[PDB]
Amino acid sequence: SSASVVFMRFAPPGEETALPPRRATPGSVAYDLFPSEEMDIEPMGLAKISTGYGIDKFPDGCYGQIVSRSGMTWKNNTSVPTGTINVDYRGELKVILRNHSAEKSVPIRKGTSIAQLIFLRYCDVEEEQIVYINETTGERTIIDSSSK
Amino acid sequence: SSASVVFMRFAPPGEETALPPRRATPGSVAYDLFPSEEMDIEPMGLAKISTGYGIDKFPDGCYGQIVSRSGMTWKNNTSVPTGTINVDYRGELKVILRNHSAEKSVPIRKGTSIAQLIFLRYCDVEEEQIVYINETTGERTIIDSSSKKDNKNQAESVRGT
Amino acid sequence: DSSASVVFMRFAPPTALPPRRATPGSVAYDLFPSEEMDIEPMGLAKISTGYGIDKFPDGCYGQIVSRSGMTWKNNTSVPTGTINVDYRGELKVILRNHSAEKSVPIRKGTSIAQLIFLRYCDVEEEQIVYIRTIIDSSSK
Ligand SMILES: O=c1ccn([C@H]2C[C@H](O)[C@@H](COP(=O)(O)OP(=O)(O)OP(=O)(O)O)O2)c(=O)[nH]1
Ligand SMILES: O=c1ccn([C@H]2C[C@H](O)[C@@H](COP(=O)(O)OP(=O)(O)OP(=O)(O)O)O2)c(=O)[nH]1
Ligand SMILES: O=c1ccn([C@H]2C[C@H](O)[C@@H](COP(=O)(O)OP(=O)(O)OP(=O)(O)O)O2)c(=O)[nH]1
Ligand SMILES: [Mg+2]
Ligand SMILES: [Mg+2]
Ligand SMILES: [Mg+2]
Repeated sequence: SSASVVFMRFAPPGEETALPPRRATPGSVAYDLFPSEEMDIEPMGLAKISTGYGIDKFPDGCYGQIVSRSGMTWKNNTSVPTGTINVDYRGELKVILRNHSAEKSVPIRKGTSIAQLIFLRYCDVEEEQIVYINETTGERTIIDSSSK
Repeated sequence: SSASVVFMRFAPPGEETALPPRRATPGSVAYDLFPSEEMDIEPMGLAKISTGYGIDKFPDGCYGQIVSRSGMTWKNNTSVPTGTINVDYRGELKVILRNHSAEKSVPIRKGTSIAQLIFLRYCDVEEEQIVYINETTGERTIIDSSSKKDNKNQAESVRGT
Repeated sequence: DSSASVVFMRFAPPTALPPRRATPGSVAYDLFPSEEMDIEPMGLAKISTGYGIDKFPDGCYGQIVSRSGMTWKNNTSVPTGTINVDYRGELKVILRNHSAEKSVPIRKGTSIAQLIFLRYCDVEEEQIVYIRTIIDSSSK
């Protein structure tokens, strides 16, 4: 399971839903995410968009980070201001998309990806300590310690 | 001690400070960060908020990236527009939080977390080259090459301006 | 071997200062502009850096992120920055000005963003399931 992922589709197999997460090319590092439903994000608006899928299984030692796509950012003057997917998350992935235009609305459409998902390697910390370091003497005082 | 972290609290053990960085659940990838000071971020404002802690020791091969939390982003219409913590940083972690509301202020309160810190794996590059590639012929020219210093040579340091 | 090595490609013949880490503990390469401009209030700029990535370190891709100073001092953000490992073009920094009144001066001597080589998983096996019914399965 070092390089495998399992996405969970929230809609029943007979029902119409979002296009599945897909990497555009063999060198694409992220899966393009698509909306389940259409909308127009008003100027200066912030939208929480359902993608139709969750992550059932993550690659070993990775989590999912939703980041913006260059096209959506540049062409539509947007950003994706958050996107950290915890490895115990059993829900549907939502894309949070901000419109930075004071005048133009952002069209959200079924066939156009709105953001992309990267499987980043992170450290799942096993031992943590909080210390106070005395700047004059160099003395270290352990405040708290915890083992996961 | 490859999957271990040490946070340094800047306030002496007898003084009131921020709640320590803490992961909310066993599957939470990031440590929730708390403020050591209170304020109200004006509409369209940007704040640099002290957390009360630094990182004394990072997990092997990782650095710290401060990123936004979904709740703070969505409920308070904010973003965390920067957050790269270098592995030689000995200072206090500060959260840079932007308010995107044109009308409402964002309340920053002790005990309410404002961002989260992830220990991401990165490549500490040891060898680098700069090349020029001719688009018509395909010929390559090496412009520069550098190997990251590894305490082989020492020299007296000289003051700047 | 190529586990901790990078090759940058300069587009100008033997226009911008090269990507450079400020200190031994700096995790990212500061990127510099190959052109000057003033980003109008609430503007969004796509700034050329003068360099591409010819070779990435093994198992890494390039992520362009904001620098703290540029963000705080100039009220900016870097709202996108994912560099695919098959990208043969010049790196562009997308920089947003969040000020309603002040412009952001972009000048060749000042770094505008920074590039981190992050470790990621290049997925080899993927499945779509309905919760279990396998909907689709694909091997890269
Ligand atoms: O763009 C995003 C970000 C997060 N999430 C989901 C998955 C993630 O595991 C969960 C919580 O994210 P985070 O830890 O950033 O938010 P929080 O404010 O701590 O959430 P809560 O206290 O509701 O858990 O929300 C999304 O679907 N989309
Ligand atoms: O959200 C953030 C980002 C950075 N930092 C600290 C730790 C980091 O190591 C240092 C420098 O960050 P960066 O390299 O992004 O900033 P810079 O503009 O290059 O800073 P400087 O030249 O002042 O070091 O600032 C924070 O506390 N919070
Ligand atoms: O800040 C950025 C982001 C991206 N890129 C380049 C390199 C990257 O490989 C390419 C595509 O980025 P992304 O996949 O985010 O954008 P897209 O809208 O999906 O474009 P494409 O259709 O090429 O994948 O654009 C930049 O130069 N600067
Ligand atoms: Mg793409
Ligand atoms: Mg959380
Ligand atoms: Mg720096």
